[PDB]
Amino acid sequence: LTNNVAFQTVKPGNFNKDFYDFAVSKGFFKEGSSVELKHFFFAQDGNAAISDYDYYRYNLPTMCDIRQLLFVVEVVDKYFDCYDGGCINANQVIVNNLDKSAGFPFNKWGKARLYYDSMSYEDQDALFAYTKR
Amino acid sequence: KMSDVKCTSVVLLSVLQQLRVESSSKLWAQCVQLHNDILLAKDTTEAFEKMVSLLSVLLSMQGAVDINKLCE
Amino acid sequence: FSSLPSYAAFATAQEAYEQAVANGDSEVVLKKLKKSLNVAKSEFDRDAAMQRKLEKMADQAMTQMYKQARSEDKRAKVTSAMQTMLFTMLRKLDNDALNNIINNARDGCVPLNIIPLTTAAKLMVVIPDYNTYKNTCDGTTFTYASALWEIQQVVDADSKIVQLSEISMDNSPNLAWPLIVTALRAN
Amino acid sequence: FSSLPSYAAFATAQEAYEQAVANGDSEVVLKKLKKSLNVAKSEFDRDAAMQRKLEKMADQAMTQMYKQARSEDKRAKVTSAMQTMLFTMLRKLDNDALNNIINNARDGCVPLNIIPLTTAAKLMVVIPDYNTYKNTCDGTTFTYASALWEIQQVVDADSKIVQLSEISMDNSPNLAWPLIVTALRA
Amino acid sequence: VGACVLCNSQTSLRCGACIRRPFLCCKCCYDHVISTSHKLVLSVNPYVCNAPGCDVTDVTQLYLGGMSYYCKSHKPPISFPLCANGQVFGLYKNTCVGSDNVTDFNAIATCDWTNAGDYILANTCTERLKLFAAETLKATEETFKLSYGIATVREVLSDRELHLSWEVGKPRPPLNRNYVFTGYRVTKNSKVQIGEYTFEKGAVVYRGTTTYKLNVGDYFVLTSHTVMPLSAPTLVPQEHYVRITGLYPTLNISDEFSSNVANYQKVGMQKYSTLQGPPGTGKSHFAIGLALYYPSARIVYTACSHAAVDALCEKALKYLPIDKCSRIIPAVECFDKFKVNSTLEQYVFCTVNALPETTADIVVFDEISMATNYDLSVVNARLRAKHYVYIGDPAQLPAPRTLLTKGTLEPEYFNSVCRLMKTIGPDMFLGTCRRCPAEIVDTVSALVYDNKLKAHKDKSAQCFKMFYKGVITHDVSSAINRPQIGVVREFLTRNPAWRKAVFISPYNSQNAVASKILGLPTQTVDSSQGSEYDYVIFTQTTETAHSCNVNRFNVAITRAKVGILCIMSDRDLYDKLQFTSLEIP
Ligand SMILES: [Zn+2]
Ligand SMILES: [Zn+2]
Ligand SMILES: [Zn+2]
Ligand SMILES: [Zn+2]
Repeated sequence: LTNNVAFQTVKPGNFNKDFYDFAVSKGFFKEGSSVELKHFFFAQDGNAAISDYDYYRYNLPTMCDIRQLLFVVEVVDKYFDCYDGGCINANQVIVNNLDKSAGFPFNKWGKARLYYDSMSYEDQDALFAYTKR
Repeated sequence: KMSDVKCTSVVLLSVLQQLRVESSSKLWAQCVQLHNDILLAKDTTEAFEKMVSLLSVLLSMQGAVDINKLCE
Repeated sequence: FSSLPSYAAFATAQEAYEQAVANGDSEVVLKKLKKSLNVAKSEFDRDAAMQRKLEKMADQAMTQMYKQARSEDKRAKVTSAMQTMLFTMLRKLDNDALNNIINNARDGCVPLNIIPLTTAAKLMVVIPDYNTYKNTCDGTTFTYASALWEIQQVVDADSKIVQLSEISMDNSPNLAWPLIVTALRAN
Repeated sequence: FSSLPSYAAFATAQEAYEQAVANGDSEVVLKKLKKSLNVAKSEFDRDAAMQRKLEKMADQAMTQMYKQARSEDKRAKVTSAMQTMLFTMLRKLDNDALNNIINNARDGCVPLNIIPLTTAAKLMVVIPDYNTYKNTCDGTTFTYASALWEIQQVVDADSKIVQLSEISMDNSPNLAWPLIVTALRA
Repeated sequence: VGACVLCNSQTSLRCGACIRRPFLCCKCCYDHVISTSHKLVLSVNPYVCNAPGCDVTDVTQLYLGGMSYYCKSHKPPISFPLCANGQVFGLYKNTCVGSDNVTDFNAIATCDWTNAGDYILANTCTERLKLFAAETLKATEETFKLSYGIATVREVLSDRELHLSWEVGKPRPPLNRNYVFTGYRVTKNSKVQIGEYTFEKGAVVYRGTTTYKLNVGDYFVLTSHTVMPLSAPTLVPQEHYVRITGLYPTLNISDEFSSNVANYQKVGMQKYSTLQGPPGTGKSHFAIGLALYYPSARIVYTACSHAAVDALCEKALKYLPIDKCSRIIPAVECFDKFKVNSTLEQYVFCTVNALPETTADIVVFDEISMATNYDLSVVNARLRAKHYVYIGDPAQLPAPRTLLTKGTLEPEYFNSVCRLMKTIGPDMFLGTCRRCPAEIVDTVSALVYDNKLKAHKDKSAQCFKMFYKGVITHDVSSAINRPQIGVVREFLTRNPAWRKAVFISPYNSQNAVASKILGLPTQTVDSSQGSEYDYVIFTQTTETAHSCNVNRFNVAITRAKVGILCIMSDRDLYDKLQFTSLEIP
């Protein structure tokens, strides 16, 4: 889309020295201790996400045994019998957080709150009915 | 004692990153490799020389005033 | 709550109360005096409790329709932004090399992934190492997508210019090496 | 809730009711001294309620604000606090290999590239004067980063070569002084 | 969070309408809002009603509730007003002393800097209020510079002459060297600097620092810069010693430098020394003399303008080792014979607004008369030194005050150093004047130098004065006296040897007219300071306070080394002038 590619880095993470000094004063983090630091903030160089796409490289086209798959799907459907579901109107939707990003285009103009106020319930229902055909 | 080395490596990479080191791709790559590998070490006899290699990076610039900041 | 009519009734009942209390007539006379104020304290009650609870709902209404107006202005702003973005990105379409390939379709439908392949006028290759540079982007002109492209600009990871003479085998370790080479479709 | 006037009103009412109870006066008269007494708590246990809520609004308003005077001040001084903390921990570490280069860099000797760990790679150091040249280099050896490095090259700041025996004290000014020295790990 | 300007008590309340946003303690802030028009209170967040669509910004109408600030109309039931009990609720409320009188701070923070009284309060108040006054005066000047309109090059008639179209609805700045513009090149979506320029009436005659080929589109605006806060005082505390402290005088000195040896020792006897130097007395000779007198001392030479510090470098190059000297230049063509941007060198030369953070054995202030309390405070915040040497002259010109319209600024109000030496007297004084002949020296000694200025030369018999009112004409921002110029023209015909003289006048328009009529080089009195010529011709051109400035007139007629001609309009200064008088031809 742009004339230049972008390289994204990851920051090393901050250190809370006072807590570590308090813990060390309490006889923690000695040699030969059953507890030790194993969780940290790891930093990354410029090529990080484009290195994660070569992990989506792992997906392969697979043909499944159709008869066994059909029987298995019929059996699996019985673990979801106690539940209920269906479509609801735009009135009944419950959104947890309205301060999250709306995506590729649309992040250049606001958060998800802006696009949920702007459109009324009728517009949302019209979009949903459009998506059905 | 290895915890001391890991924590000071974290602090050194933090100050290096905030000195705008990551504006040079390969230097930042080498610093990140050293910092990530020090955190994964299991003996104090390799973390120390990787730590000294990582400190030689900061001792090469001219943004950190050293004589003043080792006021003791 | 002072400009209410019941304040006058309360005040006049209290004035008569204090006047006759200083006079001090009798209980048989002050009974009506101390009952009239006892019902006047009950009137001002009603109407003063019928008023100060409407100032809250009026304030809430003003705030709510303030908020709705703000939302309706933001909607117009985002509408204009989206429409102008569409109209400015349409103007790069190169509307002559795309019309020809569209008109050759049996139905007019063509896959999206072949639109930039046969119409776009700029190519940007990303090169991880010198060996991959040798097989793909060698020389000042190369070929890709059954077309011939000619190099114009090369940059490194730091977005600084690199001349084509610096990309050697022995000088490779001194380069940031996601090299971005941009070129134009030649004719 | 003691420094209020309707406190004095409540105190007068309490004294009057105490007198009424200790005297055993009447049945309706003490009801008058409890009529204007239990109401005295209706303009006391009220006006001493909004104000008592107001005070806790205060102590905790003064709190959501010291910690913003603090939050917005702490993220505005990162560049010195981080550095001072770094050097405090580095001094506390007490390692000879780190301390050697710390002192060399505080006075004269900064390297021009990452110190290599392999026994092959090249190291380029900047020597500013002869005084450091005495402390570090002795003949054809170079002790730096608690390791031994053999010199293969020394060139002045004007990019001209220099040999390893001329360097002395009689050609004291006959040498440019920002000498650079190339060495290989032994 | 900061410190109350009147109490030093820790505070976070800043007067919101007050331009420099000073920290004011709760009592101080309460008095400042109740006694002035300042009603905005700035704290960590503003004490502004956070209700939607409200404009209430006065703290005396605000109530704190829940977790926010509201106006009375929008407030919740439970709250206490932000402004009550003679103080404003905020940080550090308990730790608060207050001030008995807030009049001086109110006067400074409310003045428009157009009256001499504002400057007298600014230079006679407390040190902290002195600093605040300097900050607000410089900020007011910076904003007033923005009040002038944009001048755009419509037509390039020729070289050194332009045609300018000015912005509508905004005033046009006066066209003199005191108004330094800057060009801007029109680009696709932005603007780029093309240098600094000065303008004068023609069309308009322009003199840019860097020559260019500007065309239609370029525009000029007076460059403004951010006004920094002050922390350090205008003067460090005075300390008197029994010996020379932190310095080692040399055992071998030359007779060029012997006269100031006693003054060089006094520099070592006190923390700071104030030095007054008459015209042609060797102010550069002295200050560079402190360098060789104390060879091992590290000395930083500082001055307000690029010109003086370069002249110090020129005299330093004559007497000081070139390898131990450094000229600091910010990222204007200046001295370029020393190494550039070497802070740690023994001898450091730089201006006020570009000095680095460093320490030195001695710090030399030159040209202190053009210095303000702002420049005094800034360097002291930048340089910490064992000894401090202020060189300047009260009888010379100050830094121009553009906003000043009412009254005249006496030398004892230019800055803190000028105030002391005008009251307690200069710490040292050089009594020998080497440039002008005795007649100018005797005239200027009585006028401004308490008859303390002695001459080195004898009477030259070429100092000539004439009383001639002439006819005074006014253009947009200056004055012209053509008959006064015509008298000079008649003088030149009868005295052809006077055509090597330099024409000086307090007005640029007078210089512009005289340049085309007489052909002599022209200089304004303000720009003539620090120069010298063999002969000069001076035309007062008016009797205004600008022309009758006893500091300016001291500067005006003292640029001549041999002879002088003064065509005078003011009778008072004419009588004071001990020159040979003429009759009008
Ligand atoms: Zn459905
Ligand atoms: Zn103010
Ligand atoms: Zn105060
Ligand atoms: Zn409001």
